[PDB]
Amino acid sequence: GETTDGVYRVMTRRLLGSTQVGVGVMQEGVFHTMWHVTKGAALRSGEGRLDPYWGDVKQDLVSYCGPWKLDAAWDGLSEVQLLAVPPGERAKNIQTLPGIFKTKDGDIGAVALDYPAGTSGSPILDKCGRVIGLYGNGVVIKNGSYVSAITQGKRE
Amino acid sequence: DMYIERAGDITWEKDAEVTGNSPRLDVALDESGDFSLVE
Ligand SMILES: C[C@H](N)c1cn(-c2ccccc2)nn1
Ligand SMILES: C[C@H](N)c1cn(-c2ccccc2)nn1
Repeated sequence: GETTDGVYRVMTRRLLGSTQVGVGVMQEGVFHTMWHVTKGAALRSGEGRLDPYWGDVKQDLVSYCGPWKLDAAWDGLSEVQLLAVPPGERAKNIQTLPGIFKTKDGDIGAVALDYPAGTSGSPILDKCGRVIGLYGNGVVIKNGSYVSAITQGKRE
Repeated sequence: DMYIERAGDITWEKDAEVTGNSPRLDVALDESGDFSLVE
């Protein structure tokens, strides 16, 4: 299959027509997405098969073909870019200054950008183009808008 | 049967559209991976 680094749509033909259920990142031969996009199922890339290798429902993350490779972190000061890949629409960079999710176990950056559910998995990048996490797991706030955590895995 | 299709390179774009606010929220993360607001 196609193994070139980059951002990819995750599609299904199970529902009406071809439906985009999410997005992910190919880096160093490993495909990275959010658990809720694939539910841990196998994926196809052309005639090739991508099998799950690691996953965790609480982190809402999954890697295919190898271990999680993404380890850049938001610096807590600077603007980042969401590389939004919405269903049926061209990849588009959106720049924003993250907010913060404060938890009993520490703080994480959060982006206040509202896209369709099939955009989940889209990468958030720093100024060097490194992926600091994936968009698509978050909360619905007072006015009904959406705020996503910047979800990042651990590189073993 | 899920399948993937390339949508682009991962790069920073100079002069991209700039939007969104920066809210500071108190949240809880449950065992199912769901975030919820804490008040
Ligand atoms: C109501 C929901 N949060 C929503 C979806 N969309 C949307 C944005 C970009 C592309 C396509 C659709 N705008 N609001
Ligand atoms: C501290 C580390 N940079 C981190 C944690 N997480 C995370 C987000 C949601 C659920 C689980 C984990 N994303 N990045």
